[PDB]
Amino acid sequence: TLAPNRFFFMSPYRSFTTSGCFARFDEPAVNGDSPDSPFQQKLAALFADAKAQGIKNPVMVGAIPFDPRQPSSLYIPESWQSFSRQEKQASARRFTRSQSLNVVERQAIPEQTTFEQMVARAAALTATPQVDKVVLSRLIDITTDAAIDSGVLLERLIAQNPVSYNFHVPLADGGVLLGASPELLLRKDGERFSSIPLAGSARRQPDEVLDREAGNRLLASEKDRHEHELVTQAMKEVLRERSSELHVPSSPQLITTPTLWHLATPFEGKANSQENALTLACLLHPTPALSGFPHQAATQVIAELEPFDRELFGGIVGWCDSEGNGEWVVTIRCAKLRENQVRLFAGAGIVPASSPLGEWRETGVKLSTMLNVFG
Ligand SMILES: C=C(O[C@H]1C=CC=C(C(=O)O)[C@@H]1O)C(=O)O
Ligand SMILES: [Mg+2]
Repeated sequence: TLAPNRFFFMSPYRSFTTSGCFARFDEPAVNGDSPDSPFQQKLAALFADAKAQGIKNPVMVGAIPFDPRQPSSLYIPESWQSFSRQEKQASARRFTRSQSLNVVERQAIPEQTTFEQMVARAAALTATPQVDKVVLSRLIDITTDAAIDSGVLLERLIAQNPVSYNFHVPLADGGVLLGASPELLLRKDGERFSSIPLAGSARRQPDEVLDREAGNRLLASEKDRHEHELVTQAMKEVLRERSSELHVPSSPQLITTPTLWHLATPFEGKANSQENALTLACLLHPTPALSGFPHQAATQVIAELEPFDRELFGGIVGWCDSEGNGEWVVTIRCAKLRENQVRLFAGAGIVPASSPLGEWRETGVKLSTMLNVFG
């Protein structure tokens, strides 16, 4: 299985692994949408260093945190290795062995009543003109007795989530950021780009007809359509100023994960160039699916209600090459592991039609993707 110091990315676009490490890159990604920002200038330079030093076709991979004022977890590997997503999906339709793991401690940060009161405050605030949507999140901390094998976990992740954007990111503190993301934030392929934001959620059902009825009810739910509209209206505005052309559908489609129905709107467009995967990714992130709307207002509520720092959770994860192509997906349905400690994360968009218990339960089902991976 995959060694923990290797990047792994599984996607219908480009799926690959990396090896070794040429140079790390931790410049904060704030203002990274401007080609004249320190982030972009330093990026170009390192790609230049890489080629001079004889790195062929250098790639920048890893993760950027929710608040891009914080350092990035990005690097250029010594080498990378394509593989076929399809071959990997076929190989994962198997019984997936598991690491025997003992729990020494488990802890919900916060616990149910506290989270419910947080949702109620945020909901009440969204009832005022001051903000329209706040994304609130919570964690499950688990401590084992043994170092966790991130490679065995990845095999389970893939087997349980063969379709999503599956990532395994080595981290500078020795940890691994692992996950099964359903949300494309930015793909760039030549001059064209796309983004498939999600927001609005309904639990899958084992019964075929009930499953379909759950999806249908989601498309008819005013709360979830409102939650989703605030996201797409935001990104449409942002991308208007920046794209030669832009296609956005007028209503969402349905997408599934193993646990959830989601509302999804596909954006496609042509990039003004002098643009790359990261200039556009930093432009968009975070959307109101992960921060809220208006952005700065929502991030203030988040800072005042959440009893923890998100760090990489709710950021983006992916890759950019020196030609400006790349793909960035939202850092959700995911876990940070280091030695015998795991932190799982989930958020949910809060609007005036949000109930405290409903969003505790929605974040619960979101947490279940990684809880399933761990058993
Ligand atoms: C913040 C998360 O999801 C976002 C995107 C998909 C569904 C979401 C929702 O319905 O609240 C969130 O906007 C998460 O999965 O932890
Ligand atoms: Mg939601």
